[PDB]
Amino acid sequence: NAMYDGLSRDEQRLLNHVREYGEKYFTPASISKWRKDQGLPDEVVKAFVDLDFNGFGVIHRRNHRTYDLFAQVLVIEELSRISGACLPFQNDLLQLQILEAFASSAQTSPFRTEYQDTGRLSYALAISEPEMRTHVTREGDTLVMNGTKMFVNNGEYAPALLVSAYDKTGDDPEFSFWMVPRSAAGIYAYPEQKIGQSMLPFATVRFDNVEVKESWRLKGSSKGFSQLYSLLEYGRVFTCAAALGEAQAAMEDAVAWARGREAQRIADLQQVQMKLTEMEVKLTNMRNLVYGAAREYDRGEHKRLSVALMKYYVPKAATEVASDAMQILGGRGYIQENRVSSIWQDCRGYQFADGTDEVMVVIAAPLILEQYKAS
Amino acid sequence: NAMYDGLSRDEQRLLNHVREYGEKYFTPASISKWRKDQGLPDEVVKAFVDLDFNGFGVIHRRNHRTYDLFAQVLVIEELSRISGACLPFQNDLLQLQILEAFASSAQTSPFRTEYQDTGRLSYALAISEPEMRTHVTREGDTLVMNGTKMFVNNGEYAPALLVSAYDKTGDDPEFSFWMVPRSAAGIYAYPEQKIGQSMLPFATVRFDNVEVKESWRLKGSSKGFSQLYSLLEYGRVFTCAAALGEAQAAMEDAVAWARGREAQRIADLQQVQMKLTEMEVKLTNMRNLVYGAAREYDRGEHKRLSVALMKYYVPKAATEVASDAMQILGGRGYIQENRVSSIWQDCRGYQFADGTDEVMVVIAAPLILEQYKAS
Amino acid sequence: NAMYDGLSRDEQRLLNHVREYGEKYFTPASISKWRKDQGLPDEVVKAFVDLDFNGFGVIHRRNHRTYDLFAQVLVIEELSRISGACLPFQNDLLQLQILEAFASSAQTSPFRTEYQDTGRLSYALAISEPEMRTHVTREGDTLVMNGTKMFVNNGEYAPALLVSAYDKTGDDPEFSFWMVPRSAAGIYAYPEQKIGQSMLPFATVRFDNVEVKESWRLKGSSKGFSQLYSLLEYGRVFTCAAALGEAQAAMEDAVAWARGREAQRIADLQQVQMKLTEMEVKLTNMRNLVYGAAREYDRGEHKRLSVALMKYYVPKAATEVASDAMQILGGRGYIQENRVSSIWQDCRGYQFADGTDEVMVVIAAPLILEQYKAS
Amino acid sequence: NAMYDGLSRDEQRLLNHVREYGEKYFTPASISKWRKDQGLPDEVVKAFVDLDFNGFGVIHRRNHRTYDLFAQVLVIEELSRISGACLPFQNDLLQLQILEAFASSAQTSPFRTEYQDTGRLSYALAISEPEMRTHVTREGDTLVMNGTKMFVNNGEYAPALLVSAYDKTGDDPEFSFWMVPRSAAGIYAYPEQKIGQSMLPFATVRFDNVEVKESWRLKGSSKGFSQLYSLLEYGRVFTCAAALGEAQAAMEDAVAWARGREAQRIADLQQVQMKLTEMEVKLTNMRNLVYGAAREYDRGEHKRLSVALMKYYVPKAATEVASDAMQILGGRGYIQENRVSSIWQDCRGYQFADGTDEVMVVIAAPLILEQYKAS
Repeated sequence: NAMYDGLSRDEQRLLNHVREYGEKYFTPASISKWRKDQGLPDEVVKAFVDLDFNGFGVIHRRNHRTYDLFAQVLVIEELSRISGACLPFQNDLLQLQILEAFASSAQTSPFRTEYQDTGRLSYALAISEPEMRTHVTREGDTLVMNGTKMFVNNGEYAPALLVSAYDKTGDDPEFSFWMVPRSAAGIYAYPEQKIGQSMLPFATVRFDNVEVKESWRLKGSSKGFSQLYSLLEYGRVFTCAAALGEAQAAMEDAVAWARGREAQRIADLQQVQMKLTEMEVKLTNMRNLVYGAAREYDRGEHKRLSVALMKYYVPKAATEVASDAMQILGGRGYIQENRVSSIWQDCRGYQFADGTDEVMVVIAAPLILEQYKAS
Repeated sequence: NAMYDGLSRDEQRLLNHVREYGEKYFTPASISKWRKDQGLPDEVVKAFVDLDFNGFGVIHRRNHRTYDLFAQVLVIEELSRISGACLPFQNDLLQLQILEAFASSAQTSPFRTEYQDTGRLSYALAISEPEMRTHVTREGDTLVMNGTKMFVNNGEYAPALLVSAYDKTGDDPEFSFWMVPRSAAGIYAYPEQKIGQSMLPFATVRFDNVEVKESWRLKGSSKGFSQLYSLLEYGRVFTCAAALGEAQAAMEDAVAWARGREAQRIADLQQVQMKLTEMEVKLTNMRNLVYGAAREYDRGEHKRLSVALMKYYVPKAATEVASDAMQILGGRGYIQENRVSSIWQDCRGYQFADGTDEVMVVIAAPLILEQYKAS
Repeated sequence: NAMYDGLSRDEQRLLNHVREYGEKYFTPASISKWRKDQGLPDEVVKAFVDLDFNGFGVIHRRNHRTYDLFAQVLVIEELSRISGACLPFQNDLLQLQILEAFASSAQTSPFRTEYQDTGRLSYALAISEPEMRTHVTREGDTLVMNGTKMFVNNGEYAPALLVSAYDKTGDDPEFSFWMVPRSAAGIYAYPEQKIGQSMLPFATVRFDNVEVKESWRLKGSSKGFSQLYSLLEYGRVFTCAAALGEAQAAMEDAVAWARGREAQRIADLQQVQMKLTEMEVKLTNMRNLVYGAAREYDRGEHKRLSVALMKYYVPKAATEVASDAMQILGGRGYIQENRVSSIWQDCRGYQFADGTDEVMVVIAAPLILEQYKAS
Repeated sequence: NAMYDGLSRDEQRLLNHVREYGEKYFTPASISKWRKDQGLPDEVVKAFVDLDFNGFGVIHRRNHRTYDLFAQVLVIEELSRISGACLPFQNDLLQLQILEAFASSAQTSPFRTEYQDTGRLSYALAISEPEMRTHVTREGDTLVMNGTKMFVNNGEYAPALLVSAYDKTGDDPEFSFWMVPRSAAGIYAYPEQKIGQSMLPFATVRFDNVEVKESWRLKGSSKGFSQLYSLLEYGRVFTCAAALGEAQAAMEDAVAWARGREAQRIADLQQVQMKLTEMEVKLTNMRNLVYGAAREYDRGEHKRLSVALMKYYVPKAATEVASDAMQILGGRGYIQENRVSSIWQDCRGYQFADGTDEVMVVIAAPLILEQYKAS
């Protein structure tokens, strides 16, 4: 049990602020167009970073150490709920966090400032590889980068690429980040159209002998895959909060259809009653896992296993809820116009984002063994 | 068990003929374009009705009484397998059959001839209603039709609409079919874009006081909903054969990826091994249900329950196979380019076509009671 | 997320006290014998009510109004975990609570005192009917009871039966409770041996014209089905806490087998890894639902829907975990000796106790509609 | 589709003969007692081998080469259906077949004769090992056997043990079978009580330096694990036919309860209607897989994959049907008296017998790869 009652006043006010923003901009007509444009207007994105977050650290580190993850989760779940869509916000929050972790204050200052002044980021994160094999090597007097990055959000048009690479230019192979201008010769972007999550266009980006300057390398407090890997767990919480939100939007449509429509009403049908309770059980479980993992961080008691179990369960559960919602709306609602069919497609995509189910099993099983040995 | 071995030589030759046709036309490049055009070229459709069906009654009644349903199923399953797509063929076969049942030979002769000469039908079937309330009534010296038909395949552009209606023009409400020219005033078509099955574009069609002539009414051997309802069961067999075929195509891609790719090979992974066996079990079951229901008809021993159990199981099973195939292909393959993601969308649509799962439960449970009382 | 860290110190000490008691008495050898005797020894039951509950209201109302339900849940989950069995404790707690609700202090005082002095209750609750039709009627100068009660825990040997009945002895049919001595003529008990939950033997009890005295009727603050129905929701929380505990015991055996045994170790098997994570996800969800529903009560913010969703999910989830544990232990462990096979049987029984899944759907769907209208 | 219509007259007559035998002996009262005695009376077992099998090779090789497997399947499915129990017959049929394969005619003649004259076998098959490590070695002038066999049907009391072992007495480790008298010193049997399948009592048998004579070694046409492994696939078909039969018995009780009882009738309940159709779909699939695998053998076109897919699907499906039947019968029927709860327990056991689900995945995945490469 974790619903409105049970949040603090401060947390509830945050929701109020986010809900007033979402309702204002995320109309069905607006969202339909923005899905088509694969992106949000300057005004909408700027209004998001201008939001009154009620003192929570949502786009800044309130406590000067970490963000407030539960707060971030409430923001993402609510915007995903109102919009019924995959929004760019969670991807910005993670990219911001990752940049801060690996680069000096002087290096990140320009980018943070741009984000606060426009609500957009001038760089795109490029980490995943097809199968890590992206290298930087010295030829003579030059540093040259070779590799291929996959699933690069906004890879096609981003002004710059924040690229993870093995640096080999040292005497006798280490983890490294490079902020590479998209204008450097040898960078090729190949847009990948996915069946869902239209507003988060990705690309495959190939680096073919790209000259990189030393000043481009991130010189930060954090180092190594270890640090990156921790940061990507936040990405899983974000993704699950989005899945929960969208799933919740599908459930609202199902319920509204069920009471409204008649076939006496469709909601007095045993089949529909069970589907409804089945869906509310899944939503309850999703929310409990997402909120629990998030509140652990904020206590300073994060466990890897919580995040792994959450990621294993929620996107698949979200997809099943959205699918059940389609079944309740009947033949219409397999129509592209209906947001439930977009939601269903979005949620299916969450089963690939930020590590698959199969990867969560590999991460979780030793932690489970460890947990039962330890008790 | 029902695979190649186990078919007669005649049945196997039929497959050979269909497979040679499919391979010839249904290239990935061709299918991609035809998905985009929402329809097949004249040459391809004409080549289908020109096919050597090895003496089976596929587009004609070989035995002069019925079509050869198992043969039709092999044709539809194979074309769906090769194409990885929802093809128009099964919808033509049913529309042809339904026309013959309800109209005189003189009435159907022009339409059959056009189909044999071009591979296309000049009419579209309009039966489903939103919730039957489509009426024909007399005003004075005129017959006037009012109603709304839903999910009308090619409703938007078809030259004529074969419409099911309550005729009230008799003295003291009966089932009736009307072949209405699309040019009759008061006909409004509203295209419905679905998330899958692009080549089978549907429309909502409203009839607003449309003047219908007496010569348009179908005067046939068959009469009443009873007859129509029987015919629509064939439509369920067709739809399930399509689901099986497409599902089978998804499985082939999964297997080819699994052996080819490596992550040593991806097919030596316990997770993938189980998914594979799980998928082959579902395909085995689907095929057994579809082939069994079809062979029952051809024996003259059709049972309603067979068709209901088949329709309950297969589209959902097909969707799960296609989804498992996506999961095996990984992140790519949630990409629109990959046919597995279209297949997944197609198969989800089969859960609405020709009666839902929930409708099959309502049909099947009394037949089950009857079956266990009877033994 | 709700595990040891996250409980207060007070809650943790309670667990320590309960765990020291459980470990002391509930040995495999002891439990095996007690399963066989279908009951616990006087010493064990007395030690339970003598337990230091760390000031929580577990067998008494600390706050003078209600019990402390979350505390009760921790007690029941832990004893079920250590024992791997269905224990009588939760059934006593509910029977105690129900007695207090419907009877005067003078009426309940003897029974409470006996329970505190011996750890046993001298009465058995008789409410469920086969399908409410148990009546009390006046003949002449007598009051006569007729009806049949089902699933009466310890119905066969309990000294007295607390019976729910329609009283018709008033002038112009109302809810009523009667504390009937088992020695009253016309009471017939029929023991029902179940496949699981051996220590909670039930009976069908028929009342055939039993003379009941007026002094036997419960004269309490609480009245009507409404009040009874609320009390039975506590019974659902108790039952789910037991299911969670037993399921948790099955998981521990699975994990211990997996690491210990080898087939290199059985836990490095992809199949086992996934089963393990799947099980830990279900346990996480169960615990979240049970703890959440319990903490709601203690806040004074109980919602019927929480208890309905919990009861819908947990016993079936518990059965699946226990079954997965059996599959991991292999062929042995379908052996009666192995506690995992008893646990599996116990948990299957929880799907009938305190209202079925199907009854939870009927309860939950209107509350869900209400919840989404209200927001 | 594979039901009564669809069998030949000969096959149908066989069923009639088996059904008349089953109905005659397998009364609920008789079965209840025989479950308690863990075995069938001499009269019942003798009547089985005296059955008129209508010329099929059920306990003999009609064609002089193989048994008639489909016929055997009909016999086992029908007896399991009528009895609602796990019967010894299928275990005898396999043991008979295995003996014939590995031993000379002179060696098997006494055992076949005893079986035909009494309906019982004087030996018990001992093959499975805990983890193959059972050896025969020479000490000086003696041959000595050491090993431990698991899950030995009737291991505790069988007059003789047919034991699989590595023979090392040759100069420079080979597969071998030994018919060992239970009276040989050093044989220890440990009865294992399982939660289901009472009539098929198993034991762990330890061989501690047992002197074996050379005349005890089976000298047969068939040799090696390869041959044994093929024979054990028949055991999987038998086990699945038993699972199907018992599952079918559970379904009949569910249906009879549903129409008979009322809660207007319980069968007009949407929840029950769906459970019913879900169950009949699973039974349809089970029967199709079992009958298909069996008919393949009889055609001489056995594929390993058919048997693997069948074994993967059917016992788990059978358990789900039996469980759904329990849920429909309600609270009673978790009672030991009700045969549905025994059936449920039996079917759960089939998930371990003759190779687990997890073992079928390992067997099936390469055959699937092979199958899709081959086409």
